[PDB]
Amino acid sequence: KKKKDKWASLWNWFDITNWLWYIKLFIMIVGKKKKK
Repeated sequence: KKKKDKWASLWNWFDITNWLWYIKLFIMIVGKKKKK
Protein backbone atom coordinates (compact mmCIF):
# COMPACT_ATOMS: atom_id res chain seq x y z
CA LYS A 1 0.00 0.00 0.00
CA LYS A 2 0.97 3.66 -0.38
CA LYS A 3 -0.05 6.78 1.53
CA LYS A 4 -1.79 9.74 -0.12
CA ASP A 5 -4.94 8.26 -1.65
CA LYS A 6 -8.73 8.56 -1.65
CA TRP A 7 -8.92 5.25 0.22
CA ALA A 8 -6.18 6.24 2.68
CA SER A 9 -8.24 9.25 3.78
CA LEU A 10 -11.33 7.07 4.15
CA TRP A 11 -9.64 5.65 7.25
CA ASN A 12 -9.20 9.11 8.76
CA TRP A 13 -12.67 10.25 7.68
CA PHE A 14 -14.79 7.21 8.54
CA ASP A 15 -12.98 7.22 11.89
CA ILE A 16 -15.22 10.14 12.86
CA THR A 17 -18.34 8.23 11.83
CA ASN A 18 -17.24 5.14 13.75
CA TRP A 19 -18.50 6.51 17.07
CA LEU A 20 -20.94 8.92 15.42
CA TRP A 21 -22.98 5.82 14.59
CA TYR A 22 -23.92 5.42 18.25
CA ILE A 23 -24.90 9.08 18.54
CA LYS A 24 -27.70 8.66 16.00
CA LEU A 25 -28.95 5.81 18.18
CA PHE A 26 -28.81 7.97 21.31
CA ILE A 27 -31.07 10.59 19.72
CA MET A 28 -33.80 7.95 19.51
CA ILE A 29 -33.29 6.06 22.78
CA VAL A 30 -33.15 9.37 24.65
CA GLY A 31 -36.69 9.93 23.41
CA LYS A 32 -37.91 6.67 24.94
CA LYS A 33 -36.51 7.13 28.45
CA LYS A 34 -38.08 10.59 28.40
CA LYS A 35 -41.59 9.17 28.81
CA LYS A 36 -44.50 11.35 29.92
